Amino acid sequence: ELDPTTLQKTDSFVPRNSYVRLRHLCTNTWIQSTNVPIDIEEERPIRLMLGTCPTKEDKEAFAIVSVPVSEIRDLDFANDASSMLASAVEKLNEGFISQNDRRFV
Amino acid sequence: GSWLFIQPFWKLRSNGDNVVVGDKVILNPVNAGQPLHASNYELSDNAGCKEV
Amino acid sequence: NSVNCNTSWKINLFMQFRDHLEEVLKGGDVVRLFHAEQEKFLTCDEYKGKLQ
Repeated sequence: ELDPTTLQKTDSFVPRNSYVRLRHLCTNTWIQSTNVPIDIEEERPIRLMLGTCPTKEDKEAFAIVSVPVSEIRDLDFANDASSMLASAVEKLNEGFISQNDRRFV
Repeated sequence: GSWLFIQPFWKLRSNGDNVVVGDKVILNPVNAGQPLHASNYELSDNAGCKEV
Repeated sequence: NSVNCNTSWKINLFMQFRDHLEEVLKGGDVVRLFHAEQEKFLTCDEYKGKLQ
């Protein structure tokens, strides 16, 4: 569930690029950032654990940033191309590749 | 010296945003530029009162 | 494939044209969660053998 961090238009639709506070409906706990790293073993830990607590802090708020559809399309194209090239690499490693497969590559 | 800037104490609030009641803020003197502070020093004459 | 048949397509309205506006948060949108206080982006990835 989402909680506004500012005045809203009579509970209208959630605006784009708007700060929100996340809460767990089943537990009724609000999200919170903890400094306990998840990769303390690493020389320079970069992963910080998150936890949900019953108390709510106005400071702990996660903003939702919209991503353009073009970026998602490019990412999907990149993933699909990587998969197809991996398949072509496997075929070449096997030693035989069909002419149609070569043209597709 | 009475002039004071109200500034966001929370990263969520940004300059130019409307101040909302119940929000923690920072009061910065315009000329001095050093924010107000509730120090721990206690006045001798008054008991339990700390200087600002 | 295009060929004579008896197949029928049941149209289901995922989203109306009015709701298809870029000024609102719409279901199915791809978003990034950014923690304002720590100025960090929420990430999910495999650390040792499990997603965290």
